[PDB]
Amino acid sequence: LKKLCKLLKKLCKL
Amino acid sequence: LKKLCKLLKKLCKL
Amino acid sequence: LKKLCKLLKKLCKL
Amino acid sequence: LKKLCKLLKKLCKL
Amino acid sequence: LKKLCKLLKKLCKL
Amino acid sequence: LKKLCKLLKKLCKL
Repeated sequence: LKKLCKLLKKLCKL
Repeated sequence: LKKLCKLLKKLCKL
Repeated sequence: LKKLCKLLKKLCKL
Repeated sequence: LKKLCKLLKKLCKL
Repeated sequence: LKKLCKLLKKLCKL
Repeated sequence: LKKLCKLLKKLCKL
């Protein structure tokens, strides 16, 4: 869940 | 689901 | 997109 | 896909 | 978040 | 992100 959320965070920041 | 998937597709254009 | 990412942010903070 | 959906389900327990 | 999670649930059941 | 987006695309094939 920590890894998925950081990827979602990167997806939204891009 | 059509709208959501459209938005996810746009996110995945990065 | 802005709304979706705000929701994903909240989901991930929960 | 099975792991991702399991993670999404967990996220959605809020 | 309720609506989004209902959509993600539907996406994951397929 | 490439892997996550591939999974989201497949999920969106429904």
